Amino acid sequence: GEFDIVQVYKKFLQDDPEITMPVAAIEALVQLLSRSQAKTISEFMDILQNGSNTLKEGVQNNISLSAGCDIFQRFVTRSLHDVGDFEQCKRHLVENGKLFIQRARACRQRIAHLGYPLIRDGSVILTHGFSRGVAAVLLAAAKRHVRFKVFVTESRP
Amino acid sequence: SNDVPALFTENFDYQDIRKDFVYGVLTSDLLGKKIHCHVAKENYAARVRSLQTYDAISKDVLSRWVYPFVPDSNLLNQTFSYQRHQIYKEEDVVLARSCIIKARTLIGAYTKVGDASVVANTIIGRNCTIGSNCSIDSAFLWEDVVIGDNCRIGKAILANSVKIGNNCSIEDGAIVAAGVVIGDNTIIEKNKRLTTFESHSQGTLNDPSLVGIG
Repeated sequence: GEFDIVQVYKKFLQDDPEITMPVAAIEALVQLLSRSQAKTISEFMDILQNGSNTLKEGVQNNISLSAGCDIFQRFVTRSLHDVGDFEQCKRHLVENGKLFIQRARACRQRIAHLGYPLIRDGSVILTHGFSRGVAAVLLAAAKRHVRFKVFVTESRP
Repeated sequence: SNDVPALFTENFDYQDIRKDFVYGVLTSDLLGKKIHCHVAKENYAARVRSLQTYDAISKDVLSRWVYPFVPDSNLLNQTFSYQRHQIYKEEDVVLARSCIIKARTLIGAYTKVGDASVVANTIIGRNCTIGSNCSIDSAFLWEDVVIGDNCRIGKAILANSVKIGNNCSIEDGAIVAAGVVIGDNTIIEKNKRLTTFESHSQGTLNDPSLVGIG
């Protein structure tokens, strides 16, 4: 069944490289939760725990990864309740789980709408190596036609 | 005071307020009447009567002297904004990178500006457009004016909706009227006022001077 979910995570990189890593894991977890024929609450959380750690241990124990995954759980279990229809659980999970990733990947845009006015006409910016968010804000600024020019740290190693 | 209008029907000879009237009072021609002055010692006050005033006043307005009455106050819902060295831009106005703006300048909205061109000490209307690699200094431009590529302007008045071709030139003290156009590769000497009708001045519509006369 649902196995080597890293490839789902991984195929996302080929399905889309312009999205970062943690969003892919989330996109995989909901996919995991989607095809999870579960019967108890404990089963769900036991899965994603023994799921995310396998996802966690697979990638350098990266922070941004380990950030989202641990945050993802402690989000979903927040406003969690069981009443009559057990299907409500899987319903409330994925429905709210979808809402998270929806709000998630849209964050990198919301930032640009806030950072672009921070660049003034003829300003001079400095950035340490590549940085996803830094790119979009500058681009979304340059789109709005503003004169400036930046240095770039080569960022060893 | 309310006596004045009636006091002007009487003594009908008075026609200028300073020349005829004041002198009449002080010479006791008009009798037993007094006047006064309120010598202001702060804020700003002047009127617009002469070319040597308009250019002067404008350079005082941009110099903040009549605050709050300033462009960056936008009393008529304009979109102006102050920038250092007394340069005043509106919104939705495009400027090339190679185009640079020096001090004491003002740009109306919806006005384009070509490349490598230099503007300074100049006032520009809205919805204009400037050619490439041009030079403008201490001029005055109003609404819907265009400018051709590589042109020299300076210390002259360009009326509204005036078209100027490329490669043209124009020196100080010049005046044009609305609708006047000048063909490319041209020049206009000093102090030569134009018009769109031979009421009394010179010039016509399309091609340069020495052309289209009458």
